[PDB]
Amino acid sequence: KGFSYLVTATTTVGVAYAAKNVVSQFVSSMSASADVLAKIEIKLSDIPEGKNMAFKWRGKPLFVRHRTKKEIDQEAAVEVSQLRDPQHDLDRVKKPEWVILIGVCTHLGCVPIANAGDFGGYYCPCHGSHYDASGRIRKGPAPLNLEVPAYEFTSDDVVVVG
Amino acid sequence: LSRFLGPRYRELARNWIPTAGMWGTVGAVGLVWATDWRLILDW
Amino acid sequence: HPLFKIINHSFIDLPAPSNISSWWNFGSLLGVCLMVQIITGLFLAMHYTSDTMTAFSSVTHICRDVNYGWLIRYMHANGASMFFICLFLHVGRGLYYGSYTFMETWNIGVLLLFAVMATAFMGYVLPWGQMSFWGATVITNLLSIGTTLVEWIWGGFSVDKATLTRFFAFHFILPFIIAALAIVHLLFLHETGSNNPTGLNSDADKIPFHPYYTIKDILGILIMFLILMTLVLFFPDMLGDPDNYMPANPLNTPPHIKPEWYFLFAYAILRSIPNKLGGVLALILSILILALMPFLHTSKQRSLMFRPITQILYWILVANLLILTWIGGQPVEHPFIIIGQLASISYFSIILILMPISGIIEDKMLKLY
Amino acid sequence: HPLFKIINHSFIDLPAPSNISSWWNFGSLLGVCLMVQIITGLFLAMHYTSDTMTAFSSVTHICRDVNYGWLIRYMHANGASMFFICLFLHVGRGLYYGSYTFMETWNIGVLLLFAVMATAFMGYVLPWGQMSFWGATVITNLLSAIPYIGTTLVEWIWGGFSVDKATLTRFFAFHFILPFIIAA
Amino acid sequence: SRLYSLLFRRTSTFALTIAVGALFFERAFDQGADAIYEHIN
Amino acid sequence: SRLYSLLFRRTSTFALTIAVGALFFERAFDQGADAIYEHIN
Amino acid sequence: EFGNLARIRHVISYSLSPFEQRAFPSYFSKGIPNVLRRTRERILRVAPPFVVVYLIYTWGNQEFEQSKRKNPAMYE
Amino acid sequence: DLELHPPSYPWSHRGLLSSLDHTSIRRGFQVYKQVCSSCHSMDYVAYRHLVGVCYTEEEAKALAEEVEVQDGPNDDGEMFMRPGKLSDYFPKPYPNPEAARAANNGALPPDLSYIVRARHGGEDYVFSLLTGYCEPPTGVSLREGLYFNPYFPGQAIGMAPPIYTEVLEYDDGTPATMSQVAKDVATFLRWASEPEHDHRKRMGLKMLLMMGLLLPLTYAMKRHKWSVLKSRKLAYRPPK
Amino acid sequence: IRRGFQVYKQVCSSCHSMDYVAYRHLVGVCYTEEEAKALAEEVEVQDGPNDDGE
Amino acid sequence: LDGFRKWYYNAAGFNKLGLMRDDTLHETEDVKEAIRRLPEDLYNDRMFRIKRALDLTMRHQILPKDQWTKYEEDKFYLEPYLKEVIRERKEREEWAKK
Amino acid sequence: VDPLTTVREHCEQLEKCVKARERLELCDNRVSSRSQTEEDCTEELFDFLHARDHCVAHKLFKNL
Ligand SMILES: CCCCCCCCCCCCCCCCCC(=O)OC[C@H](COP(=O)(O)OCCN)OC(=O)CCCCCCCCCCCCCCCCC
Ligand code: HEC
Ligand code: HEM
Ligand code: HEM
Ligand code: HEM
Repeated sequence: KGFSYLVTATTTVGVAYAAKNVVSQFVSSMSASADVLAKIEIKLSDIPEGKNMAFKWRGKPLFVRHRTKKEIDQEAAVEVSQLRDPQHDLDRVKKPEWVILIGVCTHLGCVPIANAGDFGGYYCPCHGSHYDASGRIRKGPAPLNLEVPAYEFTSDDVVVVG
Repeated sequence: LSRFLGPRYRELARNWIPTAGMWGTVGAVGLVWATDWRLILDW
Repeated sequence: HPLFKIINHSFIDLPAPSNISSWWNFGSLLGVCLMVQIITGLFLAMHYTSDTMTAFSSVTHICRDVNYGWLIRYMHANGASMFFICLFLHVGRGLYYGSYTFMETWNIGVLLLFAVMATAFMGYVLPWGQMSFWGATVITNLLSIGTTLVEWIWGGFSVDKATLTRFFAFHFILPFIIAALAIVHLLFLHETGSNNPTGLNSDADKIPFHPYYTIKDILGILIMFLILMTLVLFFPDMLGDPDNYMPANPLNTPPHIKPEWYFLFAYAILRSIPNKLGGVLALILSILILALMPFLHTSKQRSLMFRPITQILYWILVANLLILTWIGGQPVEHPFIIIGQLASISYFSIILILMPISGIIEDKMLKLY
Repeated sequence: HPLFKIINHSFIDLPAPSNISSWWNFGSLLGVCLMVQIITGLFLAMHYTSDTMTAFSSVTHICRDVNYGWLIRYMHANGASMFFICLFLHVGRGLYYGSYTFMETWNIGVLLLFAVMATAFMGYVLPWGQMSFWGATVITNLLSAIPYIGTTLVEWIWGGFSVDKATLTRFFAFHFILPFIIAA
Repeated sequence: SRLYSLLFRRTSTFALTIAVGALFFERAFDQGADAIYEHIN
Repeated sequence: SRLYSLLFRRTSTFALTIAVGALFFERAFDQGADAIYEHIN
Repeated sequence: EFGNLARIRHVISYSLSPFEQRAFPSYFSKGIPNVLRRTRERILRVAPPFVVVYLIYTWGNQEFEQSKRKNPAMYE
Repeated sequence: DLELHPPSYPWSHRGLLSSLDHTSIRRGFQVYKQVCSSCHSMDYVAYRHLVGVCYTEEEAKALAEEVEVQDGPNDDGEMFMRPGKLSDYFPKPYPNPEAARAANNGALPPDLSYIVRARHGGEDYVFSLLTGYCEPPTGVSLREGLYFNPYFPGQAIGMAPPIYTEVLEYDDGTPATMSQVAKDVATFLRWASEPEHDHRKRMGLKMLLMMGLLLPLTYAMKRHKWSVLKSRKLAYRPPK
Repeated sequence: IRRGFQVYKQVCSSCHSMDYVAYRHLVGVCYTEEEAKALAEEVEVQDGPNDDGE
Repeated sequence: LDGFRKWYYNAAGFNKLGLMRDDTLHETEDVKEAIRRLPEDLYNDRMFRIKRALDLTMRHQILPKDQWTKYEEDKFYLEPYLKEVIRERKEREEWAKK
Repeated sequence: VDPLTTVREHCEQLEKCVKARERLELCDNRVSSRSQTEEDCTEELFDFLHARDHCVAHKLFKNL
């Protein structure tokens, strides 16, 4: 019996190894192709205080915003610990007058709408997530604060975000 | 549910238990290997 | 002939209850709608291009340059709407008359319902309008092993051409799987035969199907075609969204994002639960609660024809399903939210708790319990 | 169980002759080849575009940028060739051993053969190479032989004066839809 | 004979041995095969 | 009664009357319908 | 399958040919009474949920409006 | 949202079988050609579309040949412009949307081909917007390149009011009052967003006549084949 | 293959095109990524339209 | 209480179709067994009652109110047979449990 | 020379119109009186506009 079954067990592993391989490539086919798998330009002067701007960096809205004395003042006043996501305004900005965020709602990925909402920052018309000027989720069902790309303040009027 | 899980049935529960665990184990090994779950494979 | 004999056994001469009402037409209508969708879909596929540069242009070319191409496109869209109308009434018939005790037929049904919802979602993504793209992004992230799965489906960082083309392939291929699952649905039923509105054993009174429930299905097909063509030829945009007639702008987000009306009940539930995950789960349960339905039947009577308290609970369930459909439409603000939260609580409590307790009470009233 | 009864009735407890040679394998191979083609065809359909500006570009993108896309494309092409090898040997088995006396099975077979040839022809038109373009033209005009509607038919199928995008897109739709009719 | 009585007679164990073996077989096969391909080219 | 015995009793003739009638019905329907549509608009 | 469906005995079922009977016997004669009979056996079970849906819908709309209406006391 | 839902107007095509007034579509095409074509595009409406509709083949022909169209680089890599053909689409105002952003103070004038279909209550909206450039009230202030149009979302449309009474002269001579012009261009834009409006309604009329013929007849056939049972009289006669 | 790519770049690229072979293809054993990056940046391919519009 | 029960009986409406409570019980194996144990008279009568109901339903009509079974008129004929079947089933089940 | 303005003119005569207009006046002064208030009158005007426009249209295309 052990001779005959060992052959059944041997064969199985072999088939099993081929079957995982065939199924693996197929599964892999639907994964990102080489083209997609394979730069940024911003101008600080472009935005004045109290305004947001996006350049669709990497296929997603690259929110770039300037903040006012008051704007910058309130965000700091916000309770970091009490924040849904503990990230003080300055924690996400190299410049208080300058805040840069990625526009994908932590919740289901819509575009937050700038200059709307109950927290003077953002609002996502999809499910009602209100982000403060810091892009921190303050009210609603959005899980985490908007992401801050690792940008570069190239110049007083120029920026290279990531 | 004693109809299919009476005192006598418990006996059968334990009687079959070992086999059940074996089957889960087989599936576990498979998942790890097939999906290349690497958290478990790495060990 | 063997096949004809097989057909005769299944269609020409299949014993059927003599007293089934017009509601029993609806499933046959669904099959007709499926064929209609497939036929119209095939005639959309001879001119549609699944490229993000040319998808909107191909849809406008269908509407403007193909001979009667606007007719086939709006027949396809309003036939999807008619499919969901007939699907909801079919499910409501199954819930009201106790037809869920045919458990295998019910489970193949809820599988068909999931497949039809996925097909309609990807089909609505297909014209690549403003509304299609924004809705698409939302649902995919709903999946977020979450992150990986979302990215897999999208086929990239964010929905883009990669998605559109695979959504065209999947939207093409799933209605044939729906047809095969419908064949399995018909098989799992003939083994048991159809139910009647009284819920009793109708073996003493059965009639043929060819001359009695065929001309009835033909009349129902004619009435459904009347409603479909008055939806297409007179009010072709009363059920769609105007913002889908704009091209897909990733930079511009719409002020209010909706799926199409038949997803609304679910949309409401999702929005209601504060937790994202909770919403997704509840949403799923919303559809799945039905599958769970044959294990909740605690009455000694199959149908609701002789059960008035559970009839009242059923019509309250239809009422707050309509309420959840309305809420989904309403924006996020008081008091739409609270209604949504209650309506969802009432929906799950009526299906899970109130109907079996009411069936126990009804059995107690007839000196059965 | 009414679903397992048919599966048992056609694959497990089916009484088969004990002495059938390896040639009787071939029809089952054809069924496997059909699925293989369908599966590979589905994974070609997630990246192929049926536009005359972009069809060749999409095929090269499948071969060069999709992960193992060259594998699925050449599996599809050589699986069509393997399908016709198994089909010819299946028909030769039917001719040699007198299996054509099963007349209904034989007639459904020759209908399947016509459908498979039409599917392979339109599939070969689909990559929109130099060969594909002219070949399609010839066969559409092959219809022209018809005395009255020959031209009209050719016009109809072509969808225009000469094969052009109009054809490619409807050939993509028909090549997609016919293997499911072949399965039925 | 021991193996049969231990890992190949109980179907559950039969599956276990198959799955586990397959899990490692890939490692060995890939490694061995690659060695060969490299040597060839 | 004559019609039944002449064109509606033999199925072949039943089909004949149907087909022929349909052939002309289109002419009449289209004509009549168009008149109405035009009058309306 | 017709035949061998169930055991039925000692029953007499009379019927008439379609062409021998009027197509719409007393269609509006009794149809109306019956339809009305029907509506009065089911209206109390069906209608009041949809009535309170109408009240909740209107309420929501009006409440929403009032919600939107500016607070006069505010900003003054 | 926060805007006056445009009041419905008694349009001549508002009825269930009511077609479009084609003289109004011709006048609205003239309004688009002389006013709206400077900023807005009509990418899915070729000159041929006009043919047979308020304009003939030759009528459109002269209209198409009034403009010039780059017909590609030919065979000498020579991008060149030619008089428009009945097959030519309507000319672009700008080669790309970023030029529209640069020329319209950062705002993008949208495609007016499907504007009526894309705007909720479009026909009304259009009319209202074009005729709704009222003065901003106290408390609201708009920046340059903005105008208080109650109907426009936000009431701040970059588009300046384009229809001043007697902005253009109708060839038909119908007084070119601002309104007469807004109604004509709303009819035309409507036509644009649905060139088949008329043909369809004809189909719908034929469909209503055919269903009014066929529904009672199929009902009569069903009630024939179901009368047999509906007259069946059952009697229980236990042998007793 | 590296030598033949050099042959194509210096001789064959004046008349013949390689529309389906991006510099992405260059990356590999014959040409490493930054080898490729310098090879790609030797040329100055028009990116396309500008925000200005050109 | 029973007054309401009679009202509920009326509510059930099987009286409108002359359906004994037992007639209404949705068929179940236990019910079927009890039905099998039923004497022919009851069986035959039950059949006609059921058949009648379906026909009435087919025509969307109800029996004359007077023909309607009264709350008092309704009889639990199958009740006892069912009781026996159930008890037996319970016994066997317990035997199995133990 | 605008029938629309004439329609509006007749609309002006409408009493409902004046009522809404009155409210607008109150707020305009209200806003002015409140040196630093973001209390706008779009709220009020919109209301006025609706009635005015709604009536205007009622008798606007017919006049057109
Ligand atoms: C006590 C009954 C008194 C009846 C007096 C009328 C005269 C009776 C004698 C003459 C005969 C007239 C015609 C009879 C027709 C059939 C019989 C009938 O109508 O019976 C009454 C019916 C059934 O009574 P029963 O079910 O026993 O009552 C339990 C109540 N839960 O019960 C009803 O119809 C009552 C239905 C009330 C339903 C109220 C629902 C309120 C809540 C709706 C919520 C909807 C969703 C809200 C939003 C949720 C999310 C925010
Ligand atoms: C001829 C009389 C017309 C008609 C019927 C319309 N316009 Fe224009 N338009 C222009 C610009 C720069 C914009 C965008 C402004 C902004 O988005 O802020 C528009 C916009 C429109 C719309 C869309 C309104 C909406 O809600 O999106 C519509 C329906 C519309 N217009 C109608 C510029 C111009 C012109 C250059 C000065 C002129 C001429 C026209 N438009 C003319 C017309
Ligand atoms: C296999 C058969 C089918 C094919 C080939 C098919 C193909 C298509 C194509 C090409 C489109 C895009 C054209 C358009 O914008 O209308 C489309 C749209 C759509 N399809 Fe299908 N389809 C099929 C079956 C179905 C079914 C069964 C449903 C219903 C669940 C459905 C629902 C939709 C919807 C909702 C749209 C969007 C319509 C819109 O633009 O508003 N399709 N389909
Ligand atoms: C894809 C769409 C569907 C099609 C084409 C379909 C088709 C059919 C058909 C032809 C019948 C027989 C005729 C009839 O009784 O109406 C039927 C009956 C039935 N279907 Fe479906 N069905 C669909 C969806 C569903 C769903 C979603 C469910 C589950 C909720 C379901 C459950 C049932 C049940 C329980 C019956 C038995 C009816 C009875 O005897 O009372 N079906 N279906
Ligand atoms: C429904 C399932 C199928 C789908 C979706 C499908 C889809 C496609 C697609 C997209 C292509 C173009 C990609 C390419 O150039 O290879 C193609 C090519 C082709 N297909 Fe299919 N196909 C299917 C089934 C079949 C079958 C059953 C046959 C055999 C009769 C077949 C024969 C071919 C051939 C010969 C080509 C040309 C391959 C080449 O470029 O050399 N296909 N198919």
